[PDB]
Amino acid sequence: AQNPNCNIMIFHPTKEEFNDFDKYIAYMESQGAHRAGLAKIIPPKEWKARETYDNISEILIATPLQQVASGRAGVFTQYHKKKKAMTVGEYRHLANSKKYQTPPHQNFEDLERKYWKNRIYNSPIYGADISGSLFDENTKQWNLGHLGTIQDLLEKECGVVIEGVNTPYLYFGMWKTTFAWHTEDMDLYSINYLHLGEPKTWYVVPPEHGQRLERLARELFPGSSRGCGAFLRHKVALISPTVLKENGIPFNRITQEAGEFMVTFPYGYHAGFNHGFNCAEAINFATPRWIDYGKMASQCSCGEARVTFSMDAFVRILQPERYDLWKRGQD
Ligand SMILES: O=C(O)CNC(=O)C(=O)O
Ligand SMILES: [Mg+2]
Ligand code: NI
Ligand SMILES: [Zn+2]
Repeated sequence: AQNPNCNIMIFHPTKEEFNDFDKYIAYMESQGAHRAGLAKIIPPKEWKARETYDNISEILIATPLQQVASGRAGVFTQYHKKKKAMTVGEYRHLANSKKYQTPPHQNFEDLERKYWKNRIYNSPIYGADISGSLFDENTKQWNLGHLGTIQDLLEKECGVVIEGVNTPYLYFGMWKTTFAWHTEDMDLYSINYLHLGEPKTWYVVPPEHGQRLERLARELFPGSSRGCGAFLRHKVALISPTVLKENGIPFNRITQEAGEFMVTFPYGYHAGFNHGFNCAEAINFATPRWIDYGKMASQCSCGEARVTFSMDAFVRILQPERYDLWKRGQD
């Protein structure tokens, strides 16, 4: 069995290997990359996502989210308070302000210590989940707006044509902006490209151990667990690496820098934080190996998780027993 300790693997494809996205995902899996839940892909030196980032300041962040925490430093939830719209240029200036800027630090490890010590005492503002793309249309390799669609994958594997579309999302971050512990909708893959700016630190639980994280989460968030049998679908709970180590939960960590891709694999729980002003792009995708994970994915039916139009068909076709109850949650 390849990668039996479930370590995060880093890949350096050549330009020729960067042509065929599906084939390279399958290659990475042949080497055991999925066992970690997360892999890093460093593009060939010949490649670029676009020519420059000099002209992005007029993108609008219609609903910036202030991430307010509650709890203790290592075990907290966050809620998203909606703020007034601002441009990417306005948001960058805000991120760099004395109130929000990254503190002085020695190295990524020192910053990570500072994050876990101090996150809860601040409320950073995240421009998340903005439909759009920063890939140039002429970038033909690993262009996250030109991937094969999940609807087309389901149709190719299972024969059923379904409605829905699959487009990317932009994320504008600042120091302390946080992504809570989650798997993807329908336990899909994700791919995330860090276009610019400061790094993003990730934490990940191997898919084979995901239920260990869920059981800890039910213990640590006992009201939320009574409310919803899949409350990590709400994407609000944080658990620090120190707490995970104290409870014996297997995980790994890695820092993504600008110009690098990360892939999350089906049922790989992940969480993390931004080091400073940055912009990432991400999208879900599927492969043939995903189908079995999609059929087994948990679902939130309490009403909180409320998701995209395109998840309807995935539930309806892969999880017909759950469909009725899930859809009651969405209406
Ligand atoms: O970058 C972020 O805030 C969160 N991204 C992801 O969870 C992802 O790419 O799957
Ligand atoms: Mg612009
Ligand atoms: Ni994710
Ligand atoms: Zn729920």
